[PDB]
Amino acid sequence: EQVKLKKEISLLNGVCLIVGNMIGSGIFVSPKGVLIYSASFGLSLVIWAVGGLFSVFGALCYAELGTTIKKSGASYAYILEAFGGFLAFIRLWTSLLIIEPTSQAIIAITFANYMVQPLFPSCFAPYAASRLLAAACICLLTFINCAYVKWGTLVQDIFTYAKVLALIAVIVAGIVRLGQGASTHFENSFEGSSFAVGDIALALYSALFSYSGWDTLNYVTEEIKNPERNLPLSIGISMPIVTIIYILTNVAYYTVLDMRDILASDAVAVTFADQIFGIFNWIIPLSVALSCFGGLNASIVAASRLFFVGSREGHLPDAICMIHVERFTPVPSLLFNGIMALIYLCVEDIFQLINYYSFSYWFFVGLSIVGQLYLRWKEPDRPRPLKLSVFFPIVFCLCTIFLVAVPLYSDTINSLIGIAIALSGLPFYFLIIRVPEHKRPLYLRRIVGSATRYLQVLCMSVAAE
Ligand SMILES: CC(C)C[C@H](N)C(=O)O
Ligand code: NA
Repeated sequence: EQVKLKKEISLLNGVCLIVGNMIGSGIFVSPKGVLIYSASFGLSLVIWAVGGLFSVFGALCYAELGTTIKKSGASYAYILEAFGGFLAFIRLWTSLLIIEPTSQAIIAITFANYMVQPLFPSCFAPYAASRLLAAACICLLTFINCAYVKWGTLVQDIFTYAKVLALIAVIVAGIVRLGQGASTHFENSFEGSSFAVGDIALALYSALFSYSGWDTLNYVTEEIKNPERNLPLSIGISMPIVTIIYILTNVAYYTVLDMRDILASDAVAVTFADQIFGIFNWIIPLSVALSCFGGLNASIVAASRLFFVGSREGHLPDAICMIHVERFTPVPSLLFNGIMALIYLCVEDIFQLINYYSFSYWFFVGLSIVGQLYLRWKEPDRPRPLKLSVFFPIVFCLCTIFLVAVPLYSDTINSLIGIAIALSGLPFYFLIIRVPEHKRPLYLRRIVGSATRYLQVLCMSVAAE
């Protein structure tokens, strides 16, 4: 045949990618970010609905963008199309240095924690055991995605089914508790509600942070069986599912747990399970583990394809595209991503890094949408299969301006450190990537070419063609 990443993604695989990467484990463990800043059950539910609506706006923007540009790499390929080079290398680098390795490593550590949780419910799980299970999970998922692409989509589908079945168990338990008559929590809700622009803005911020997995399928979009039809349809099938699941899962939590017994909880779903299931309360930490497995597989697929496209341009070394000659899977990109994710596992406290890259993440999303608006102004008659109204790009541009202005006045020093990360990768751009390949150092090209030729047959990868 021809060495090239085949399509090998259906509509169901796309819905499962988006849903498994958007749900994750922040609805089982910490769904109390909206409830802290909105002191009511009713107001927190309304803010969940409003955040879901604004995330639907952003996801419609990204469906339009993905059918317009049609290149893998969610915001990298959309900053590279409207803007170029600069601001696309920075985002790619940001994702390479901090965003993707931290995200993955944290998902792996959470998987390990909630795998060993049923036998460590009160005490702390060991640090070495958590890190070794996280490393084993990252290695297994990187290998499964290095073997075949259909294996990666299959694992994603299985563990997304597991996610939604656990969340449907939670939702059904909550709705049954409501139906027996013991509501007593929505009896007089909207009572302690805090109505202040600060606390409502922070609740909206937490809600919009909860839905952060709709650009997933925009990373693997050269690998969809019919992108012009399976990107918008997959996104518009996955947004209602995740929104309704979030709202109904919070309804279940609020039905069973009172506020006290829900803000002092280290893992809400777990408490919910301990309080309603009795024994078989271990189903929920196991389900958080399976949820993190699915989310980590989605993260690995997305990051591997982002680095594939990064090196397909002049940004990363052109030994990262390098599709496998007989499996048609990006082996060097997946290996590089897994190595970078296993390096961050050695960091003891790895959530300060979340605090480092929050602002940069939402800045790059907003810059992708601004690039969409620019591509609507410049080059208007460029082929657009989905030409949505200019209302969704504008509304989510404002919403991401808000999501980026919150961390720039709340924790202004961590956002500056994230900016430092990006423009600290910048010195690789003005001396290696900006210079033509023929005048850059002869010996450095020699070394890189030899290393590439020695991880070529090793990865059994001949890149494109
Ligand atoms: C999309 C993910 C990176 C975030 C996800 N909503 C969570 O469970 O925390
Ligand atoms: Na996102």
